[PDB]
Amino acid sequence: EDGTGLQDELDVVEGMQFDRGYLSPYFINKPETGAVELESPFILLADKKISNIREMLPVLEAVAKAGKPLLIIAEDVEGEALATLVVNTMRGIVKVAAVKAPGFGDRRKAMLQDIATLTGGTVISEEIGMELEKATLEDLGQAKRVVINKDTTTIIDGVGEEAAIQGRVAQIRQQ
Amino acid sequence: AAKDVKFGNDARVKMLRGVNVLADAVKVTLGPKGRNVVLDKSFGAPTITKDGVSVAREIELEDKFENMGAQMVKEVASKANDAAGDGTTTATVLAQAIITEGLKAVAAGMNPMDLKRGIDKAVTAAVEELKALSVPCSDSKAIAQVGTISANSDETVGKLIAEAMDKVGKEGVITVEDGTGLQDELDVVEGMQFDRGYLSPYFINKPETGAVELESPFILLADKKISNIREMLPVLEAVAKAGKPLLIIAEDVEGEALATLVVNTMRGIVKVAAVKAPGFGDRRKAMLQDIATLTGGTVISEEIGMELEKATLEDLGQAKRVVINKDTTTIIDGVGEEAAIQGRVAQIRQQIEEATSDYDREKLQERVAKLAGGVAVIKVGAATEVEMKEKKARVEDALHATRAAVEEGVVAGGGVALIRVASKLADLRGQNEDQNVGIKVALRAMEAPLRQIVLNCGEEPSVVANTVKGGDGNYGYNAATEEYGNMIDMGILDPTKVTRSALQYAASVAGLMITTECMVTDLP
Amino acid sequence: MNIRPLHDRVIVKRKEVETKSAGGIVLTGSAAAKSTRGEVLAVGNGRILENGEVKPLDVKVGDIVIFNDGYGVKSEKIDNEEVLIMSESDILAIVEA
Amino acid sequence: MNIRPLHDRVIVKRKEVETKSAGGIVLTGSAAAKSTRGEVLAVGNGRILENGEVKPLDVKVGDIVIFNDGYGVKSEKIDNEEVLIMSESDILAIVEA
Ligand SMILES: Nc1ncnc2c1ncn2[C@@H]1O[C@H](COP(=O)(O)OP(=O)(O)O)[C@@H](O)[C@H]1O
Ligand SMILES: [Mg+2]
Repeated sequence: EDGTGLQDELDVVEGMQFDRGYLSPYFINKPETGAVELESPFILLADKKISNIREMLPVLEAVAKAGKPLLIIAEDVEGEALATLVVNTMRGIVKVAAVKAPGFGDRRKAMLQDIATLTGGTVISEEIGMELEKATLEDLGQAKRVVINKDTTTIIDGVGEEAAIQGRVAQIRQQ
Repeated sequence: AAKDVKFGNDARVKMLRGVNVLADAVKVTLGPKGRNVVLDKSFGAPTITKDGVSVAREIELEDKFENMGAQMVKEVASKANDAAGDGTTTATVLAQAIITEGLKAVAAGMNPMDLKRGIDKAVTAAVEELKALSVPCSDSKAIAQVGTISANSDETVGKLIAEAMDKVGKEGVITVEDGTGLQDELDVVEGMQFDRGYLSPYFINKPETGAVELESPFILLADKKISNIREMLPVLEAVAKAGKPLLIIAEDVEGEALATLVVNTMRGIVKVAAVKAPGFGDRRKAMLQDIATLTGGTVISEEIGMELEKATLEDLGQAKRVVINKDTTTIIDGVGEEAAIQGRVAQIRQQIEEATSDYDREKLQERVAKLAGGVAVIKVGAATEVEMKEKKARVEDALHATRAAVEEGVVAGGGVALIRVASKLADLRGQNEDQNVGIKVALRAMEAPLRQIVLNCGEEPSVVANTVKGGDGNYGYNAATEEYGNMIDMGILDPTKVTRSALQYAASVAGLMITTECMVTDLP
Repeated sequence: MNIRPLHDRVIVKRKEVETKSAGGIVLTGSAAAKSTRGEVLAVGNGRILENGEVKPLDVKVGDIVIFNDGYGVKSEKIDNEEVLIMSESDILAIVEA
Repeated sequence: MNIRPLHDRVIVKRKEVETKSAGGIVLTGSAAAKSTRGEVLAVGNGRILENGEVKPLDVKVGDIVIFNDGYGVKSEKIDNEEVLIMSESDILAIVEA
């Protein structure tokens, strides 16, 4: 890429990263720049837009019981869910931030399984035998930390097994 | 489509001539005795300017190959402007000297790629030298000298600019506008101000001009427009209970709220005025948090955890007083703790260090200035509209030059700093002879800015240079007074940043340009 | 100034809308939804229809009730408070204990 | 705390929606449909229409019924559970055995 300075520079990226921003500017965990660092968060992958349909509470409350941060991946999140979310985070009930999926239907849907398997989580198949509140905290993936800014979301390390990691890579051989 | 191709010397000669035309037009505007260039426009009245970058932009050549040469040299002039906004004419001159000598080296049969490396290495060494020569610019008199020198030695310009930077502060925002009168005038604004008028013309507190002054008012910030949602009365009433004036900030206020409000203000029940937010939603919402924190108030989070009725009187921000007119709303001083004000500024540090630079930083700094600094506007006097253009343009160049001098320091003017550093680099050689010649070529090109100044003054460029070289340190020739002495004493200062940038940008384009073997262009 | 309802009309007041205690410790922000619970402020004479006797309402003042919020439910301001006016038929349930 | 219905109103709750046992062994997924089956949680006093004699409802508490989910069916949340409120007339059938 074109450099700002007159000097050549090298950048190395570790782990899974993608060009996604946060839908909740309000929730910043610590560093400024909209930076969010969640420690040992639960990761949620979904196939639908979230607005007026709040019904996912037992999944969200389950997270509250844990006392751990929640990372959300879905086609979109609107202000209704975000509004409840911002206040819940503000008082420390739950530390949760939501971001939009990778981008295009065949694009983001394809990249969701690997994110889920890498973090040991389960992708919510709206299409298949799964529903909005039908899914236990078990389903959510785990990572030691995540870095979120206005333009990008990064996962430090999702906890997943090598056989699953390698296996996802192995199915990639046809790809 | 179909192409016309030139190889070697024929290509370079055409390129050079194109460059020479561009540079010759640019050179006449360099120095105290520099002369104006007039740009023609079918749209209306022609523009006359001493600014080299503007002149460079307008030059295009009939010969396709010559045009190609001019277009490439055009960028150095334009790039220099982007960095410091000044020294663009000087940068073009360096490109002129470097290119001519470089091509001459190419003619000799030397490998231009090696020549380019020599030039590039020489440039790196020259840049390091400039930093050592650079001295801090802190006092008002030195700042005035750079402003005065930038504005083609106009003493009045330097005088006014120095007053403004000291007054507004280091992070303050200074702009320039045309003047109604024939005289130059400076306007300084303190506190939090924005270009927002009042929705209710009816509510005028004391001075007429749409002027509203509220004493110890409560400030309301909202994320919604109030049409039929008049409800919020317990909040308004709480203020009525308080007996204090109310200032309202929200996306919009309809006549329904205003109608009841007007009667309330006239008979003495409450004194309340409402104004629509800064402008665009991301921008208005972004500036609302600082307004609230500055005044000690709370922004109503319609979006998050707040409602129209829900909000106590204490939530509203407090200020000593505000000033409102049809075009603008100003707060004398919101009462907020110094730590919170500074804190908003502290979060702004990410905002300041932004990849965008142009546009984002200008607006950002304006917020910052309003938050803790000051804002200054300069009006320019002149009998006619075209005179005003020239005068105003130069003032901006001085403004950019002072900003550059403050941050990176200054070096002696008259091109003395480049010629003086050249003597230092007489010891620089590299990998092979072609590079050594390239290095040598750059050193010779350094001299040119000095001699153009003298040339424009009608005097022998070479004779003045010999005495200048003969001199020591800051010694040099003052073109305006037509005599030798200490350049610093004279008051002629070159910001280090413009001088450095000119050399760097000029050489980078020149190195690649001299290495061109073949040129491709469309047929006549 | 406490209102006297006219036969078969019951005056009740609505309780808090989407109270922040559903599903557990999760706070659900209001997203433009409304609640059917309230208390009976006043009881009318009874239902007049069919002349022979006036039947008293199967409700008493101060009860906590569940009702169907519909067109038949009217809103009035009492002592700068919100009160709803509806018939016995519109009240779906009684909350006891 | 439990619910006391307001005369002729019956409080019922639905069973499961499109349970995966239709046609035999095969599992048929949810196609965005609802179920008409329910149980009677509570019984109202009865019909108060025509003044004389308030007639008791034919349906006892704890029954399993089939009903017409029409306008006269309302939804209430009791102790964080979903319940339905409708009149006796809305209920179409009783599942006994
Ligand atoms: N009175 C002067 N005497 C000697 N040198 C001067 C005088 N005024 C300006 N200069 C020098 O000549 C340069 C060109 O002036 P300027 O018009 O501002 O060109 P830029 O547009 O700066 O190339 C200055 O940067 C400065 O070093
Ligand atoms: Mg200048």
